[PDB]
Amino acid sequence: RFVFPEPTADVNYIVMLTCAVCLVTYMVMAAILHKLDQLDASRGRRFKYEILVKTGWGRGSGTTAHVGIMLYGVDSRSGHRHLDGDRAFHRNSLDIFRIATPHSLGSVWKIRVWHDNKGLSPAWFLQHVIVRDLQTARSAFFLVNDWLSVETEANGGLAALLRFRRLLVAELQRGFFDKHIWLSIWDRPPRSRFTRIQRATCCVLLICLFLGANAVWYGAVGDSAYSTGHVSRLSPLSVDTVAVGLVSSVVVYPVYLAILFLFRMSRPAWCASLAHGLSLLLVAVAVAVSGWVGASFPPGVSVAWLLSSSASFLASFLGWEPLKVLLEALYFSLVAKRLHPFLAKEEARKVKRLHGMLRSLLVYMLFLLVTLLASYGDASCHGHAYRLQSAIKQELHSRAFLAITRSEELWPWMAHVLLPYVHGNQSSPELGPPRLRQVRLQEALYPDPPGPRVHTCSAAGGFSTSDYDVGWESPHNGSGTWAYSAPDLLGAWSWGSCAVYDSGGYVQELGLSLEESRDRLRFLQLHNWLDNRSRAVFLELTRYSPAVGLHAAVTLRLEFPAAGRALAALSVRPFALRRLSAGLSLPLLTSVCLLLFAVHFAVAEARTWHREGRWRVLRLGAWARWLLVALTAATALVRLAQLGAADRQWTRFVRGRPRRFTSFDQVAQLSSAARGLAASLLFLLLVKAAQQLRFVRQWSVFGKTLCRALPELLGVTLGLVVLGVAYAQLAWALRLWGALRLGAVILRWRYHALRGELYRP
Amino acid sequence: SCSIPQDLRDEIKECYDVYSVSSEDRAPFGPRNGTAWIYTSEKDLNGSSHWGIIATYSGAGYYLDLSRTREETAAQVASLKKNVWLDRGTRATFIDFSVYNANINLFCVVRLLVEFPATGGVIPSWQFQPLKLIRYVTTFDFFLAACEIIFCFFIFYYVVEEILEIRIHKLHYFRSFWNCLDVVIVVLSVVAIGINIYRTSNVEVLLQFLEDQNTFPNFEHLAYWQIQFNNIAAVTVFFVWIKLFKFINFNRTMSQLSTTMSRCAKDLFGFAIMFFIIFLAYAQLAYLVFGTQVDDFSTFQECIFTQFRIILGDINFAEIEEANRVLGPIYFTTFVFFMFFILLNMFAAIIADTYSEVKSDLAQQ
Ligand SMILES: *[C@@H]1O[C@H](CO)[C@@H](O)[C@H](O)[C@H]1NC(C)=O
Ligand SMILES: *[C@@H]1O[C@H](CO)[C@@H](O)[C@H](O)[C@H]1NC(C)=O
Ligand SMILES: *[C@@H]1O[C@H](CO)[C@@H](O)[C@H](O)[C@H]1NC(C)=O
Repeated sequence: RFVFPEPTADVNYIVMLTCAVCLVTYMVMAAILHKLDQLDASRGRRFKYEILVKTGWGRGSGTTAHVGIMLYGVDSRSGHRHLDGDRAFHRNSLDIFRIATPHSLGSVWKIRVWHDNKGLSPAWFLQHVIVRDLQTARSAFFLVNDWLSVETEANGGLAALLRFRRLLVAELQRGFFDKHIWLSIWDRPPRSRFTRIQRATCCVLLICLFLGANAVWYGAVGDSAYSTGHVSRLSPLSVDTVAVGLVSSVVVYPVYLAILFLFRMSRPAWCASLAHGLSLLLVAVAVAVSGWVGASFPPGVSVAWLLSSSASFLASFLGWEPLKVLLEALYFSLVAKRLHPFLAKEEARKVKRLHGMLRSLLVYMLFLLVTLLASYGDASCHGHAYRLQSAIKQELHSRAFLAITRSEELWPWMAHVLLPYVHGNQSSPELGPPRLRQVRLQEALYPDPPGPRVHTCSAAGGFSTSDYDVGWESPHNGSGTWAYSAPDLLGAWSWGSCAVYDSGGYVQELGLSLEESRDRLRFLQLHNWLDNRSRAVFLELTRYSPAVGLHAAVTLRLEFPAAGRALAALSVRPFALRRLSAGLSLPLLTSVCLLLFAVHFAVAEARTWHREGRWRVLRLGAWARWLLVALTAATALVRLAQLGAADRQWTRFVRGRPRRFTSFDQVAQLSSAARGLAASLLFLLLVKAAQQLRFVRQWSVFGKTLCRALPELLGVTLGLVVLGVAYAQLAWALRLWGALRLGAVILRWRYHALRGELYRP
Repeated sequence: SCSIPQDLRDEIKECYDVYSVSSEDRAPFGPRNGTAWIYTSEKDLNGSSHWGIIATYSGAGYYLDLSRTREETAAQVASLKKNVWLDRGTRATFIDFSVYNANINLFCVVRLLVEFPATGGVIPSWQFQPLKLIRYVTTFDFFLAACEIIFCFFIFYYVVEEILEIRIHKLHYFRSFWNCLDVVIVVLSVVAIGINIYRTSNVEVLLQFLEDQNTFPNFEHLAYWQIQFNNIAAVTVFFVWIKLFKFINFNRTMSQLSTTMSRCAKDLFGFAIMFFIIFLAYAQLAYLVFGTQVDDFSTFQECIFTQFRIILGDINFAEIEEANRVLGPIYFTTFVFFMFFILLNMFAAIIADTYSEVKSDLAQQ
């Protein structure tokens, strides 16, 4: 049950972009985890009070013993190390226990003690380290005071006949956040042979296997039950949208849980390198297969595939790793019955900073993925849009229209090219008749003698608002046969050469057929429809293209600055009519996700406004983050408005299609604005991605030399601009400054200073 | 070939999709008289792909071989025009031939392409290529043959004396930039020798044409490998010339002029990434905003080359604001300010500073 698609040379960017982020986001944290586990490698060799472990109670110890203390509790676990000293608990000798036990629980039960003596056993009994309180009292002031034997073990809370009921709890508490490999990169216990660098390898293995498994069932398995693809709506169905992720995740593990065997229990000599190679091979082949099979997805299935892949991850995180943990704990508790699980504060701060950086990068990568899908998610109807825009001009004689000067050339213009283009045999499908709405201006103009064009434009007044009969003003029975046709509520403001209009004005439907179009044209030609004051003409119809699936709003306009001559301007806006009532398409998915990133980024600002209290204003951090919210919210809320306008206009047109116009133009504007915003948020993210390059040792100087020298650069440019203003006040500095090469020396001085400062350390 | 939305299906009678191998017609149309109305495959046309502007067209289609005299070729063209041969379903048209010019010994193949995008319009393209297939005539050709056998001997010597420096000598040291370059030259020369041998090992199409001179000479394949070989033999020469820097250290003033570059090539590389990230950030924004109504930003490569031309101060922004006014002049001004007065300098300052210290790092010595 399989078909080799190999359909054509098309390309799908959603699958290619999703797989190109889950690999970069891994190659980036690889360095972070290397820098983080170097510290553990070099270190593996205080909520608790000062432990009163001065063992002045034990004697007769002609041997050497070591005591391990397990700082159990909630989110705290550690052990013991070697007592570096000359005494080392020799015969009638001991010491006081104080080591790096930063993992300490709260003021609750935390005690577990073992003691092993290499050789003989002393005839003594050291009670305990009964501390009381120094910092936070992470222990209790009590003791057992029992004798020491071969592998002595003292256990308490604040011999063990039924170990099962407590071994289960101990194993569960140990492995609950250590076997759950997703959130196990942050909480690896020390002295472990798993090294935090293959924790990020199995994770990306699961990610790229989920991607491949979900990509296989869409577009490759389409014979079994025909239940795939088109028959199932891309919207959440819970019958073929969550089940696919479940099945894929379930079937993937026999490849994963077998490769973990080559990482754990691998000291089993060189299996780590072989496992790493098998991973770095499987990930690549899975990505290649995913791309090859996804390069044929229709625009409707590639959004359900993403949801299925996301839901697969939510299965490996809420019930498939927890059951693995439970099974492993049950195994360790039922078979083999295991009974075991100034320089300082500088490393803790570094580890905390590295953890914060690691948890602050996943959010950024998710944001980048969302904003990339929101903009290049349909980056295939972009060349087609340019071709359609160019082909609407080279066949409508744009150069001829833009060059007309006589206000009467309009009539031969429409009678020569417009009619043969709108009507034909099967010449360039239309989707709606044209319109000729006109604005009168009521303030008939007085011209100027001919010659050069009089500056740009002047001598204008108000606008007409009343009704007029055939010819001009003579309203006899009811309303004028040439009514005003008041502007529509939404969809106007053409913003002409030197005027701003709206959707109102005296309209002309121009008819349907070519012959009746000529009839109307000549009728209004002879009756003096356009020889008066007559500010504008506003010809605008439509265009459709089903081969690529794009609409186009076309608008041709002549403005009359003074009676006698006109200036022309045409605008062709190609867009794609995607509508809100079409389901859960990509422009809605990556418009409700962007709205969540504009809330998580807002509450994260309130939690600092309140914490820092008053007077957070007048700093970059409290302003450069509010711009991000005000940009993400606009990007999210403009696309939704465009989607709603699409439904409203489309249903209004379908209601009265044979005789109406419906002026789709406003959508062609919103669908552009929603592209301008989404193309600038990605710009900000890419700028931040370059600013965050200051974490390399020898490259951090570039940001500093730019920031410190900034005031001098602004002072110099301000001086130059005020000098230019003074020069022009009496009645080009770019060449002057570009030849002075100042900025270069200003930057060089600071660069030299910073390099000298950095050289010494 | 495409899907008509049901809402307006009463108006859209039919559609033709853009060109694709999975949506290419293969059935007779019009009068089924000759070979101009019957789909002939690529295998029996001896054709190949072209990689035009809109897409990559295959070598099949409906073809016709014109006649040898004007008065009947015109009749054939008129017959094609009368019975409509260029419907709306046509997507590409090729016209090709070749000439000899027997005074010098140099062929010339000519191909003209006209593309009809599905969104309407016409896009022309042309290609003229001066092949030469009868090389060994003049004594100068014999001299060239001798000089290229000499080149083969030289590349053999250079590959053996570079293999000798791997296992019989220094093992696995590459980070010198003078051995990483010496391998590129050898590989490129090997590729260019293989291509040249493959090109002249089969000239059977010329023999077939010379057998009977009333058919169409299918010289299209040779004209492609000639271009592919010139594209390689021109890059090898560039790197060979660049290799001359290996030997310019003949005095105590040529040594520091190279030490300066060798010591500032580590610091400039770090800043280059930061420069080109913001460069691409501007490029993609321009592509998304203006890449629909300018044609100077129609494709991403064009967006990059436009910014490189902005650096030179070549392009004029007379039409940028027409595509958009909010982001029209703002983009230009911010680009010029940030990449022509603050980011383009750091490349200078750094270098200058480096030079200075290098001089000291010698003068003290
Ligand atoms: C093309 O197909 C459509 C729908 O089948 C119909 O107009 C007609 O069959 C064809 N039109 C032509 C060949 O002009
Ligand atoms: C087909 O027949 C001859 C060639 O066989 C051709 O000249 C003629 O125009 C065609 N007949 C038609 C188109 O009716
Ligand atoms: C393709 O080459 C063969 C080789 O002899 C030739 O017979 C055939 O005519 C060629 N195809 C065409 C369309 O001329």
